[PDB]
Amino acid sequence: EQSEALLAMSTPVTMIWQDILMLPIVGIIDSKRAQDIMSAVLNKISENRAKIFIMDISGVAVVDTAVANHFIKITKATKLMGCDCLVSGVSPSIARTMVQLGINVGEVRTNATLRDALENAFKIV
Amino acid sequence: EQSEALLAMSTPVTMIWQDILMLPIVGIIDSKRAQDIMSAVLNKISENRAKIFIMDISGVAVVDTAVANHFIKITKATKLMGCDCLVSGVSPSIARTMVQLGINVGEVRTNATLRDALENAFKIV
Amino acid sequence: EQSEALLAMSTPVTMIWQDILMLPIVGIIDSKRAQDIMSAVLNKISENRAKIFIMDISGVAVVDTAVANHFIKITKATKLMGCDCLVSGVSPSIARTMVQLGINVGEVRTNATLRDALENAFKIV
Amino acid sequence: EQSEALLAMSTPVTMIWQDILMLPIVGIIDSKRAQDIMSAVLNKISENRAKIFIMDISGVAVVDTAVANHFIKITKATKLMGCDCLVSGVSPSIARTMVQLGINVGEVRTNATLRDALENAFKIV
Amino acid sequence: EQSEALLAMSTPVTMIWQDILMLPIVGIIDSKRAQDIMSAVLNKISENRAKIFIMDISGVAVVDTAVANHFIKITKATKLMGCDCLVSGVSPSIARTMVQLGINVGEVRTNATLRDALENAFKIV
Amino acid sequence: EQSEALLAMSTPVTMIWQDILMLPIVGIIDSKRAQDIMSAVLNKISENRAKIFIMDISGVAVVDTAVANHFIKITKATKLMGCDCLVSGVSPSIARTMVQLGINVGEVRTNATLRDALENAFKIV
Amino acid sequence: SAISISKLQDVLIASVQVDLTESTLRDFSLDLLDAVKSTRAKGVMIELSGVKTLDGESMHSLLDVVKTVEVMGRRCLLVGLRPGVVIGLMDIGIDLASTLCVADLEQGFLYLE
Amino acid sequence: SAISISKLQDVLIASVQVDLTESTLRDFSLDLLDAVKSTRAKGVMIELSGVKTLDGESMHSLLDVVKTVEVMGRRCLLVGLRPGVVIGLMDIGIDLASTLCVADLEQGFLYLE
Repeated sequence: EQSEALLAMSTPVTMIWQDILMLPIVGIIDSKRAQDIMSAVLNKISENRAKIFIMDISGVAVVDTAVANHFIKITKATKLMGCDCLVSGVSPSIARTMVQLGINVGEVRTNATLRDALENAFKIV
Repeated sequence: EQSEALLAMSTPVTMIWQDILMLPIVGIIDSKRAQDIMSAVLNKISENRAKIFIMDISGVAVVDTAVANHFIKITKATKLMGCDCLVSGVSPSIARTMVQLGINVGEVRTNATLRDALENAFKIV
Repeated sequence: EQSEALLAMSTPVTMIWQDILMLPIVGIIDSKRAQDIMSAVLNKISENRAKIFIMDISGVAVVDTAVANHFIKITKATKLMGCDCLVSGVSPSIARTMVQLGINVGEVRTNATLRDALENAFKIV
Repeated sequence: EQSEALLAMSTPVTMIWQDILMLPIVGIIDSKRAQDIMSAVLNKISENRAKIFIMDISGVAVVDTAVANHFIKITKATKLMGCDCLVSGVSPSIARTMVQLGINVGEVRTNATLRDALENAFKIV
Repeated sequence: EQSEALLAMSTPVTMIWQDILMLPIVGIIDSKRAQDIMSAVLNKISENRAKIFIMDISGVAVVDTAVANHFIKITKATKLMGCDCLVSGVSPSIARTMVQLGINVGEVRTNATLRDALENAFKIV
Repeated sequence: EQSEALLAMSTPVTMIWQDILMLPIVGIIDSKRAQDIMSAVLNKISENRAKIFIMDISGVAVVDTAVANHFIKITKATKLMGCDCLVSGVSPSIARTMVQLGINVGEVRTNATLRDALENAFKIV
Repeated sequence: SAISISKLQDVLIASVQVDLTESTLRDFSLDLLDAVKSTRAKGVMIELSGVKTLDGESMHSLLDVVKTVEVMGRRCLLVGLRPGVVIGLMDIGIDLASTLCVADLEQGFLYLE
Repeated sequence: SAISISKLQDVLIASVQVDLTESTLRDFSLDLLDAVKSTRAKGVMIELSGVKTLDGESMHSLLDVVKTVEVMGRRCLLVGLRPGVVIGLMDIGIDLASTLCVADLEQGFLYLE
């Protein structure tokens, strides 16, 4: 039930008024579950095509190694769908652990909390 | 961990840009956990006093009997704080099960999905 | 108790919104009680200095002989306090009994009921 | 004579310029006399139909138990005549004794002294 | 010394900026001293001819019988110079004692405290 | 009686239209009486809080040594209440006797007679 | 007695420093407020619950209700200890909606009046 | 401890309920105010002397002075018990003119800021 309870969590964290989309989630999570989320975003996008979407990781529960991978690959996939993705919320040591990985590819759009994210969206709007 | 993972879920489902607040959650949930959520809303309200807040139950997982009780007492609770609380998302048979309970007290404000809720909020805004 | 009940009557019949003042009372009344009223007006005037004040005798209960005397002396005293006094309400045979007394001194301001009195006051206002 | 002197008191405490009406009275009073006042208001209302009327109890002489009853029933009757009734003046412990009665029904209009009452009336005017 | 201290009091209670004049004094006072004040006003008037002057008796210390006489004759006197004299401050029972004297001649100008007196003066100004 | 006659003098020499205040007095006076005046000003200030007040010493009767002390401490005192106090009237040799005392602290506001004092006040007004 | 309260404009400023175990002090405050109402005659009234260590005084809730009604005057509450205050308050329930959290515990409804 | 104080806008509202015999409580209040200054960072500060049963605390006057100066912030006093407060206050004398009787003990300098 807790799995399905987990699955219950992602779809709301995607939907928002005015076709804006986003995706807050827990940081220490299963990789296969992340692939699930990957599948969820694709179907969600079909459900309502949205150029607007974001990755929210506010307070990521744990900065797992493969977890970056997901958002590494995930960020790329979402934006390049033609469906933009942004990081609005996150932890800093989470970020350090990331930068310390020597990560170099990232050059996407991000924001400060769901506050600056919406401001930008209502501006892309 | 899944508990704390649950606790991880409620605080984001409360916070929103522009001091607007809301609270989406799973419908079949523990009553003690709901009291936890009760406590969470109080502290959240202190954290940032917000006249704006909503109860979101979109797709309530299960229409549990005591669960109404929570939102019965809870809905009264936002107004008790002096805060506003609205129901933006929910299931219909969930509602029928409720009305069938012969529920009669409810006379609060609600909305259609997070769409009409924000519209109203940006109007109360 | 009825005395104090009487005393209860005069102070309200003096006070009015916007510092306007007046004094309706029963026509057949005790002379000593009238001196009391005399004392009441003085203190009332101190309480709130008012240039506006009126003597109301609408439907004077009985046109007593000494009773004129009071309002004779009273009218003079009140106006000359620098605190004007006007007669807004009264009976006609009451008046005849007065004129029949051969009364001659009166040359003060009066009005028709509390209606024309206020109109004038809101004009002196 | 003092009775009729009492009866002398209520009708003036009802009449006012511009068809406004009100009713100041002594707080410790006879219940049958209050029924008299009840009768007086009805006839007064016929005499000049007035949507404007008020109950004034400034400095109620004594907060008698049945006396509430009168104004309980009285307030209801007057307003529902289609002839509004307001409380402009009163004592506070008088009020406490009332609230302490656990009174719960009252939800009518009131005012601060004959000052805020007229202001409102000249606004309903 | 207290006499001369008394004499010290009247001349200031006469002088005022802008040639306005007035005369506050204690109510229970010596008649000969009042004649002194009479003399003082004459000289004061010469000193600076003033059409503006007032009799102030605020809180007259005691409503002495001969004391009226003074202000009776005295009031007539300002007019006699052609000077103006007004009563701005006084007590009410003081006034009653006066009216009770059956006083009838007074028909001069008066005011409410030094407030309405100046207002009038700045209007005669 | 002359004492109370003295006490009669100070309160009027304090009160003025438009909440302006001042205090003319005799120069050779008792020190304890001056403390009385001190007490009078405090109560007077409560009676009507006034930021405006003045010390008038026109024609001070005698430049007594301790008398300065009073106005020394007294002047400081208006400022101590936060009240304003000004010297509008005074004698010159009175002043010389003062300056000759080698007085040095004074740096407060003053005026020429009750004329320039009011002008300033109507400007602070 | 130590308790005291002052008002800005026609706006009263009642203040809950702590849960007043004394409902007698509750009565005392009620008396003070009625006295104030009689003298001041001003309309706005406010109350700040910094904390209510004790809750469930239906009588205190009643005091709150009478204070709105007799005053026939404005009435707002700064919610304190809500987590433990409100759950008890919610257990009590409420039949009124006149007052609410003071928008800024002062600044909000001062502005509002 | 019973003593507590709250602020509207950036305006502090210190309140003298009674003469605080405890200069230690004076120290306590000083501490609270400095703590408040550090956290709130707001500028306006006010103090209401409803009464000062005891006067001549040069140390308390000093407390008043430090409170204006360290705050580098606004500072006003509602004069209470002046007749007996001021004479003692006048016996003490003063070397400053920054503060004054609060214009409306709140409404006056609230407006003023």
